[PDB]
Amino acid sequence: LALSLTADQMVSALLDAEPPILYSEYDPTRPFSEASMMGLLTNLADRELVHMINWAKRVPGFVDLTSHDQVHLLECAWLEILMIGLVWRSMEHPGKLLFAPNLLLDRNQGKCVEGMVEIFDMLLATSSRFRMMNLQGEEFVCLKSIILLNSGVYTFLSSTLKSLEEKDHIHRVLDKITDTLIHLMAKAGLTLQQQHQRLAQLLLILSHIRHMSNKGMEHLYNVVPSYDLLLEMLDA
Amino acid sequence: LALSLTADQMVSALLDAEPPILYSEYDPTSMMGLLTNLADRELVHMINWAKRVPGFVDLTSHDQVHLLECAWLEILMIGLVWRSMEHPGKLLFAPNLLLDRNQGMVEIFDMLLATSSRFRMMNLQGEEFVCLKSIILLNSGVYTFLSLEEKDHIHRVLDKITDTLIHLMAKAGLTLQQQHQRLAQLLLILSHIRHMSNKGMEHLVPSYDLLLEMLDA
Ligand code: NI
Repeated sequence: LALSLTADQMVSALLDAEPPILYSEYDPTRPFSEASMMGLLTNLADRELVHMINWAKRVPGFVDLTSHDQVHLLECAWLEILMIGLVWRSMEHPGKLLFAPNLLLDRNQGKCVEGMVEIFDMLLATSSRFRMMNLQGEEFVCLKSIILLNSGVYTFLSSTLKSLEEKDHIHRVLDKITDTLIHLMAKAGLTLQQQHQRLAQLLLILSHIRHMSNKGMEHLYNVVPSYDLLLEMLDA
Repeated sequence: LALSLTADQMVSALLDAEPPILYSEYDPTSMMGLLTNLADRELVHMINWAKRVPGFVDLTSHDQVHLLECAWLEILMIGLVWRSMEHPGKLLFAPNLLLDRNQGMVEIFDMLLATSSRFRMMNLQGEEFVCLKSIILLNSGVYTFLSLEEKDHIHRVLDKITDTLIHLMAKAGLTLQQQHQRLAQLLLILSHIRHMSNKGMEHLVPSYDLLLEMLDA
């Protein structure tokens, strides 16, 4: 069904799939320790992951894949998706990151846990970049869907006829989301040149999000969701 | 002048700046020794290649070093994927150093093979390749501060390379829809190259000061 959707049907489907805004654990002890703020962030992320899977299952084309391929897309993309959500939430709070409505953190609280101010600075620069570009909500949901479908696709096996069918399918859906982004920009009134340029600028920011996600795992070096956990939530 | 270049001038300039394909040191008639020595010599060519990317030398030396520091392994890797594209299942590190999976950390070499396979399926063209390599150079470090004038300039050059890619595809006969779809497909592969670079880096060298002396000289 996904490949039959027009651009406006794709946008509406992506807007309606958006997950809820969650709150941080209420009234933690402030100031934080390294241990306590990692604890609040982990608990927030663990609760967001559940709604991430519900969102994923509503991204057109995602459910057509095997459960195994779905779990690998989520394994590769989950932190990037959490991060892009954080960046989108933070756009109108320059210099700060809005993890939840009740957990707004500035740069110098990032210094709390070792290794995290560097990622805070990158997250803040991405939020400024999105503010610079006047990123639109309809563009943001297309980007988040691209992250989900693209980040793990290069890891499909190609061993079998099916694996090529799975990976050709993802690329067809990614093509449709590209078409949808372009359609939104033409409907805004951008010229053809401006459309191609904005498309490239948005997709190039996705390589920075991938970088920050990689950087974050590396400073971390068992809080990442396991295959079995992601599979069980997918089947639930 | 970089902002005044036509699409055909951008491609010409990048094609003319392309480094040669280097050989491994083997003499007959260690794997890392060989790869390190190869990368060592490719980096010397990379620095002088970067100075010829339109708009790059307009930046302060500090910003030039910051971009090279962030992109050097991505650049080596995209060069390897390009070379290996017509050798399915193998990585052509050099014409005399062609390795298969067994000879390989293996994870990165599975990822490199998947990238080469993707470029093969898309019939990636040499003119598109040089464009993508320059995008890696200019884009990988820009969000890490490479101030405001520098960042704007870089974005105007990136917009020119976008125009160049679109022009190439229009001249190859692609429809407007195909042009934007292919642009997106090529740029999404850069996210995977960034990931392979990060992984290789964290499985494990040129410092900030090394790159600046190399680029001073
Ligand atoms: Ni796995």
